[PDB]
Amino acid sequence: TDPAFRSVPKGTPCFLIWRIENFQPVPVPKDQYGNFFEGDAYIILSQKDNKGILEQNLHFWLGKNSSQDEQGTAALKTVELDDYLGGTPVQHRECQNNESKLFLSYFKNKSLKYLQGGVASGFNHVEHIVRRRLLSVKGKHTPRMEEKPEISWSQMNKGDVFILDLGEIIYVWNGELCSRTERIKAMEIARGMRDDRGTGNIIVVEDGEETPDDMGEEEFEVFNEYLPVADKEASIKSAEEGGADENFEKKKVAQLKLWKVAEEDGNLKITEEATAPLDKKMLDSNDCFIVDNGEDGIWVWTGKKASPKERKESMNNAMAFLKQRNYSSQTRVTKVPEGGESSEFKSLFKTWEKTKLPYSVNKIAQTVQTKFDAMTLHNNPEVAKETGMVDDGSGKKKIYRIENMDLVELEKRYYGELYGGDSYVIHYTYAVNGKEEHIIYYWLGRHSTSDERGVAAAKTIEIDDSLGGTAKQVRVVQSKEPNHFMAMFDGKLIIFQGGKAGWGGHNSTDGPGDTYLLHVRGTSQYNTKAEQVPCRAESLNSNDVFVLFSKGGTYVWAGKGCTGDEREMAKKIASKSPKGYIMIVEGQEKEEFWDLLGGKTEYASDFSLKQAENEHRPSRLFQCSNASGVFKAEEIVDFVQEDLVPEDVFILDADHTIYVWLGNEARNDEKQMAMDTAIEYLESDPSGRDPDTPIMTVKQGYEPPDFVGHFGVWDRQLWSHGMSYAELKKELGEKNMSMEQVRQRNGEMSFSDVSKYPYSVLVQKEGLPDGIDLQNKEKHLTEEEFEKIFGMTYATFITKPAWKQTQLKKDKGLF
Amino acid sequence: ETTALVCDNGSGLVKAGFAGDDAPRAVFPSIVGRPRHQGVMVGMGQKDSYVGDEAQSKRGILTLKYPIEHGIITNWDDMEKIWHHTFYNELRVAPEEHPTLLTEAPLNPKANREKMTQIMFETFNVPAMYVAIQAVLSLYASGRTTGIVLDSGDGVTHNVPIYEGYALPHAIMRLDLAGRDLTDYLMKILTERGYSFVTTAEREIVRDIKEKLCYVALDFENEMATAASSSSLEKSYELPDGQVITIGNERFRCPETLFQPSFIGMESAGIHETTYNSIMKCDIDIRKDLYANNVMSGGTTMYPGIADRMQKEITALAPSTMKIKIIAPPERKYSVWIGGSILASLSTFQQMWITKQEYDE
Amino acid sequence: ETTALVCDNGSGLVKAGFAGDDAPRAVFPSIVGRPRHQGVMVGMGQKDSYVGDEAQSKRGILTLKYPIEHGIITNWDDMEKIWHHTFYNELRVAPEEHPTLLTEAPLNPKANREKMTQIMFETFNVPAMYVAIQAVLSLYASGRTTGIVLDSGDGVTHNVPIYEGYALPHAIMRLDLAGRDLTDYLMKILTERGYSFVTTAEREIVRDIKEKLCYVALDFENEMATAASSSSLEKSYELPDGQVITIGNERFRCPETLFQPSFIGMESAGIHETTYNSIMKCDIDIRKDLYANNVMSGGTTMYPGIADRMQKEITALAPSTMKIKIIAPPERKYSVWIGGSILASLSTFQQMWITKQEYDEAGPSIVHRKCF
Amino acid sequence: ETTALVCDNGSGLVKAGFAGDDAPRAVFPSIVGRPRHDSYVGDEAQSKRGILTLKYPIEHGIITNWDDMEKIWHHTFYNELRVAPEEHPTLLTEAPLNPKANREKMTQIMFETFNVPAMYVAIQAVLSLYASGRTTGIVLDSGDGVTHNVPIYEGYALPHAIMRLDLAGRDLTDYLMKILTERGYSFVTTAEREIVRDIKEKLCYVALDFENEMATAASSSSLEKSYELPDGQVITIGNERFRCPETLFQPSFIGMESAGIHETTYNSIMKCDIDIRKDLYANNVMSGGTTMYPGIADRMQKEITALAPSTMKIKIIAPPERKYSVWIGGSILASLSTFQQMWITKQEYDEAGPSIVHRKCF
Ligand SMILES: Nc1ncnc2c1ncn2[C@@H]1O[C@H](COP(=O)(O)OP(=O)(O)O)[C@@H](O)[C@H]1O
Ligand SMILES: Nc1ncnc2c1ncn2[C@@H]1O[C@H](COP(=O)(O)OP(=O)(O)O)[C@@H](O)[C@H]1O
Ligand SMILES: Nc1ncnc2c1ncn2[C@@H]1O[C@H](COP(=O)(O)OP(=O)(O)O)[C@@H](O)[C@H]1O
Ligand SMILES: [Ca+2]
Ligand SMILES: [Ca+2]
Ligand SMILES: [Ca+2]
Ligand SMILES: [Ca+2]
Ligand SMILES: [Ca+2]
Ligand SMILES: [Ca+2]
Ligand SMILES: [Ca+2]
Ligand SMILES: [Ca+2]
Ligand SMILES: [Cl-]
Ligand SMILES: [Mg+2]
Ligand SMILES: [Mg+2]
Ligand SMILES: [Mg+2]
Repeated sequence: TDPAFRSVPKGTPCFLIWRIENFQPVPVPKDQYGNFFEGDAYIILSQKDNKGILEQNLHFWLGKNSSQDEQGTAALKTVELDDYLGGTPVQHRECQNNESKLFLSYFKNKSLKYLQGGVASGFNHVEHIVRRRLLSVKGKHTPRMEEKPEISWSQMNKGDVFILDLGEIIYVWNGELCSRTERIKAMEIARGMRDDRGTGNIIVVEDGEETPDDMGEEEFEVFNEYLPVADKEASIKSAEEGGADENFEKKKVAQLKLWKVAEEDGNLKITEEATAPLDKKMLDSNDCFIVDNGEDGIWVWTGKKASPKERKESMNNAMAFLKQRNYSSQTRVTKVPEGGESSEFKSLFKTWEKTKLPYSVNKIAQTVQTKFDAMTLHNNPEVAKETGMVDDGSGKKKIYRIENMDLVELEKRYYGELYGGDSYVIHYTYAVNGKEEHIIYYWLGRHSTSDERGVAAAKTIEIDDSLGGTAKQVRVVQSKEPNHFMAMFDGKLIIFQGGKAGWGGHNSTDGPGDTYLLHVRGTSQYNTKAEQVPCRAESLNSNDVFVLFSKGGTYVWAGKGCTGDEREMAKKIASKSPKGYIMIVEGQEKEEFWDLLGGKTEYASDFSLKQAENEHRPSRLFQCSNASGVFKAEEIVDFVQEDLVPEDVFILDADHTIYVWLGNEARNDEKQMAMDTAIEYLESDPSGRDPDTPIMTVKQGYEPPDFVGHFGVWDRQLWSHGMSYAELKKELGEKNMSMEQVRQRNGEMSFSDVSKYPYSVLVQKEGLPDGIDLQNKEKHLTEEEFEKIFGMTYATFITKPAWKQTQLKKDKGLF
Repeated sequence: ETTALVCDNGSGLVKAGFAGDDAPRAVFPSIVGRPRHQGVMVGMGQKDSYVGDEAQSKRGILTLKYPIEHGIITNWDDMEKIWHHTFYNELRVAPEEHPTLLTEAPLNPKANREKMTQIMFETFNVPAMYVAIQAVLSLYASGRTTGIVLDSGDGVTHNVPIYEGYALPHAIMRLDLAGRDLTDYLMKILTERGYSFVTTAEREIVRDIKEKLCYVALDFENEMATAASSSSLEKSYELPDGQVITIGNERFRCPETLFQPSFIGMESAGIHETTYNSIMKCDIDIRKDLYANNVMSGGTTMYPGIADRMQKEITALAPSTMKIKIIAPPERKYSVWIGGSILASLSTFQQMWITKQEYDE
Repeated sequence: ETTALVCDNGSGLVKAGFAGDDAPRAVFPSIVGRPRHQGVMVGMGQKDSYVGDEAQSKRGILTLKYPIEHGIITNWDDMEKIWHHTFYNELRVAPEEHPTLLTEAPLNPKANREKMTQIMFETFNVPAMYVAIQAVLSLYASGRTTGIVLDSGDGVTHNVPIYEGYALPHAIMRLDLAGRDLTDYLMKILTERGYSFVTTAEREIVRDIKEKLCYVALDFENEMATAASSSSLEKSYELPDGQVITIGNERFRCPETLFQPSFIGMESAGIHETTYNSIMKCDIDIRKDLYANNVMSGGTTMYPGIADRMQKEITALAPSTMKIKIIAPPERKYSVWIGGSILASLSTFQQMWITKQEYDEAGPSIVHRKCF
Repeated sequence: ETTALVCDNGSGLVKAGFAGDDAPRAVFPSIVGRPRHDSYVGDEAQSKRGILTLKYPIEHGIITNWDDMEKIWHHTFYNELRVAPEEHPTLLTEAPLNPKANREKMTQIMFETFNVPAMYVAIQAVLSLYASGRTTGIVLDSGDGVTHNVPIYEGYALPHAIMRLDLAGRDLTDYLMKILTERGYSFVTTAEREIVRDIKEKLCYVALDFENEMATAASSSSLEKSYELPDGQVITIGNERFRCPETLFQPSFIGMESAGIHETTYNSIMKCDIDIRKDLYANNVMSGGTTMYPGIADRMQKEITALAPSTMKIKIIAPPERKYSVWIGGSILASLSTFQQMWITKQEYDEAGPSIVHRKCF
């Protein structure tokens, strides 16, 4: 608390006035209350009692000529006093000739008078002054610098280099007989000055070329202001008259000495430490050092961890050197903190740091590889992580199909029927507590063409704009329908394999005919779908039911693993058949049934498919990729064929067989790490199954009927050219499409253990036999053939540096 | 049954054709040729001009200039020659009989849009016309209404985020770096080996080397080390002269300029940073859908491995819990035009057209 | 005998100096520059990074990065370089000898202040330090204890109402639009005239064009009409290489973004609405004092005509019977620093210094218990 | 101190000497002759032109024939300088935009063939700038087979703006033969080329205004000079005095499509960032024997002033010793005591190979 506020009466009446004087409140003499100086700022406290309620008014008065430090100090101190009195006082800002009535009532005796003048401002005025000087650079080996006492041609000669420092303009004047060494050092000195200041332009001028045409008009006008060219011829000294470069350097070198200001054992001693040459390591951070350059300059180097007495006495002793030696007033003494060394200070040291023996705004991700742990896959997933439906699907929906680049509304009798070759737009309208909300689904068929997908997207936006943009647009790809979309069709959806038109028109066969097969499958009680599949025996799956329409009668085939919900939709579909359904059980297959499917061939039937989820562990699919910068593997629940991407490799867990699906466009490192991860997968499985469970690799397009069975429906028209696995086997062959099994385990083999090939083979670029390490083709030579080619044994070759090995390989064409 | 024309005014290639078609009927360079020595030869007068491939054949006697050098039309007198070549020479059709759908670059100034619509109505007398943003058409070609499109062509690369049909202009990024710069960068690093590609006819074969042997490395530092250890990445190319050259790290150093523009002396950021910055200048609610729909467009997005790399780079800048999906349509060299052919075939376009009567106001 | 240092670290400029001086002795841009090329001349004093005016002088071969972007520090390593440049190069003092008064934006996160305190005590070893709110120092500098400060610098724009020396936090408004956003918008709208400013060095050229020729129009739609009606509002600017560019309507369209943030895609309100909303969040009994004491701070408040336009817009939002007064001090570019020079010069301020012995016994959390 | 060597592998002349000297002690042509149906290098190769086939290993600044280059350096060490290379660190120069493989080959030859204790490679244009004490400026290095425009700012290179023009000295003497032949004389003999080259270096100059100086020659004989051939006959050179150097500004005189040295200088500056063009305008440093024509500095100032904005100060620096400014710059650098840490030692080469020249040198 400010001592000037200590004696303020607390809670009792008073009337006090202070005046701001050099950032401090000074009490005004009581007999002078009412006289305010125009150039000062005051603070007035009026604690008055009124019927038992204490009135506390605080005013700070600002004269019309009061300086900023006083107005600020008055405001700041007003707040201090207000807080010191508990904050109850009310603050008032009073300007001269416009004070409030309450402030004027305090001086109702007509005692309010404005006096002229005021106390001085406490602020120091920053001037930003320029030290214009004329420096000389002269020497033979290391040219030294000296500041001339005045700026005239009389201080210059034609055999040296001179610098005219004018602040932000620097003139380097090269004498007609200056040495090349002096020219180079003066430019370093000039560049050093400019860089220490951050701004400035070096203007190089030659002796004799001090003309407006050679320097520029504005550049010469400034030069002639401080060095008129008309006075040059009379006063400019000559080369010999300027002195010998050797003496000037010899004397200034011995002129330099280094003192030490140290406080050891509490004793301050000034000790001469060394002389020229001087090196930066001579300066210790724990003490202060004085760099004596005599009349040219005195520098005080203060270390970071010096002593306060060392800091003081170092400068006082340096300031004493000026008077003892009676140096001119031009000789200055500068304080140099450690880390703020200027170029001039460094120039006094022959050795400082070291030379520079050897940035892009674009930053490339640097992610180091990590080996993926397979145990994390066995740690079970969070299948129900994100779930959310806005209603129950009982709202209003309008369904449109993309026909002839436009929208055709589907009849209400066809709701729930979609064609896999077309795209649809469904406008869902649901209400919650009377507030209508809209969702625009556009469902894109797997074989829908670009024109139909585009119209579906464009007219989705148009309906959204017809509703003011209030609707939420949802993109839905076939086979990957969200839970709310399925609930709109009461969980039952029929996807006919077909389509219409496409970029003009074609054979838009309208209907599935009379002989078609339906694949009925569901992963829950809500996503039970019936999709049209080819009428072939391989299309059957033991986990699902199938509905076979024919002109003779409709048949329902119930696989061993089918659920009750799957059979119910199959019966309801077959209930529309005027012929009547004839349900069949797997195994109880009459021969007339197979004859309508081309005959019995191998179909999707495995232990995992026949069994119910109650006993077998459900199938799991893992997508492996290094496209994220590191090889990772993630599970896909409710996995279907659309979740397979050709750029990656997948792993399927089917209890008795673990498949490794190889995409055609996948990287080789992704394939190899996916197989190594599959081996680590079952080696860590604590479920107690066979440690040598079959682990086969399956190639994209050559998928067996049991691999496709774990997925939903399978479309051979994507990667198998529409051929079934049997039809592929007939055209290509069993050993042409065989599922090779993964096995453990080359690199780091010895020279003798590597397979050997002739030099005529390894030197070729293309058409090389398999199993040749292209990065170490010299190891594929014999011990004898290596010596003949490389002129040395492989043992001495590997001792040579890596740069020489690569060059030898390039010379011999084995790179 | 009035058929509509769709013309993509590209920085290096004009893609024009008829609406309702699977692909553009004509694709020719966006180059106009004017005589070097006026009057010496027949067909080489002051008012004689040549456009397209014929200007490349007569390159030795023509000057050749790019009208739409950086996505924006700058020379309108040479632009009218391109559209004249499109209607009468390439498509072989009368412009006064067909409504025309034209494409503009992202952030095309209003003045350019007004001079385009004036030239079509007065110089060519089209019945109706409409201009469209190239990125929105590419998005429509992918069956999407929302996504952040990366359109990289010949002279310009643009990032355009779109949500539910409409783009967000304040988040559009622009990079003056594309295939023409990559073609020029391949010539430079090829001459560093001593193969000497400097002439224009040599730049034609260099452009072919770029489109056939270049790829985007997943880890640039690892592939640079692989290319210095063995010739496993080197591939050969046969020049028309029968001479065969070999390229090594130049295969992936050239497209790396898309991610490190400092290779050609540019201070700008890579295509991954401009995509990240474009999504980050959008509302946070829609950022989830933008990271899941990075639709690529343009001929310079055809390098193999560019999708994996864009994912690797974006996934490092995005939150770790983000699902990053890059879409690479197989026909993305013409996604702009295909989207235009779809839009111009919508029957609801008859209300979005700008008739000539409305323009005579 | 210990003279105190005052340092206003801004997002664009750093204003430093000595307590008791009437102005900052060191004003330089808070930029760090790194070379875009390779050095070819061996032993010619090249550096790995350039700071402040030197970076600005050699910006042609540099990429300039601001360590403070949008008022938040993003590169604490480059922030140390700025501070090292301030102490050792500009002020040329030993930081272990001088107490340092630093400034911070209102509602600053305590993580930014605790790291600023740690750097001052562990990297520079200052004897003591103190952090002051920037807006509050500007009000004291104008000789006021009550008012609403509009601090618009290079990174952020704040509206800080203050009553009897204490800010009302519940009414402090923040707009993420300032000088750097105005510079980038001028670069954008200068392309429609044919010019191309892309690099970080060229951005500094546009910033100088903004400071020299931009002004706020009293009526924007009227000046847009007078722009096409003649050429009386067109000016010329000489680029460093001697090229002369001419600008017209861009002179007032650039600062218009302060009143229409939709020009750069921001859906926030203009500076005129953010002050009104800030005044309308205080007690009705103090609003009349605020309306009559709008103090402007920062370089972005230096546009010709911004005070007249500010008073015009607020009068349209405020009651018709309300007296509005916009205070525009001539030195408001340095008003924050001036208030610090006064505060650090008071005799009662020695008690407020957070000393090194206090920091070693309490940790960086001691800075919050002294600046509340 | 171990005396270092400096060798400027010029396109037409090799300038070699000892570090610390003020001028190269050996200046011989960069020509090597072979039997046509053996090795002869330098001036001795040109005394046997009728027997040998003369080739330029460094015709346009870049080294093309390495086996012929190993004999240029062999003639430099053992015949001209009469030194043993294994006892002297050798500084070598390279053209601007020299390929990295070209510099690695130079390092391999110096270490494995000549077994030097240490070596270093410097760019020629950088050494010329160093000789004048500058770190900023655009160099016009106009030599025998190539002319370069190399802008440098604060010791940093701007390689994107380096201009190369394959028109230089030997193009000018050949054009002087062509125009001296077409006035009556006959200079076709290879021995007569050495006489034309002397006429070029002694009587040719650059006109401030070409059209005006041509009109003066058409109405007056004041510009005509005389020259004594070695056989005694005195000839008269007229407008050919300034028509020969004019090719540097009008390359169409010899059928070249390129622009003159003034436009290449201006276009080079305009390829640099806008904030560094002002200093380049005021620091046009000239190097090379082809910049030695009287009047070329005054004419370059006029031509650049017309192309540049009027508010810019154009200055052309024409050092008096600019014919050997590359070597002089190298002689100063290799003599600095702060440079002995920059040398590439043989021990370092054995561990890392020739690619180390890209690390220590730059
Ligand atoms: N397969 C390919 N690989 C690499 N680059 C390609 C390929 N196909 C085309 N390009 C490049 O695409 C560029 C132009 O494509 P385009 O998208 O038509 O450009 P714009 O639309 O901007 O005119 C050309 O520079 C060409 O080099
Ligand atoms: N005369 C002027 N007119 C308009 N803007 C200006 C003017 N002078 C400076 N500025 C802008 O003000 C900013 C500097 O303000 P300052 O108060 O230093 O901000 P900071 O708090 O970031 O230090 C710069 O972005 C500059 O562009
Ligand atoms: N005084 C002169 N006037 C004109 N040309 C000259 C003069 N002196 C030398 N030259 C020319 O300069 C060339 C040599 O220059 P130089 O820089 O050594 O070339 P390089 O470095 O390419 O070997 C020769 O072609 C010679 O004709
Ligand atoms: Ca006073
Ligand atoms: Ca109070
Ligand atoms: Ca001297
Ligand atoms: Ca001590
Ligand atoms: Ca269809
Ligand atoms: Ca919507
Ligand atoms: Ca089932
Ligand atoms: Ca992959
Ligand atoms: Cl102020
Ligand atoms: Mg395009
Ligand atoms: Mg500020
Ligand atoms: Mg040379």
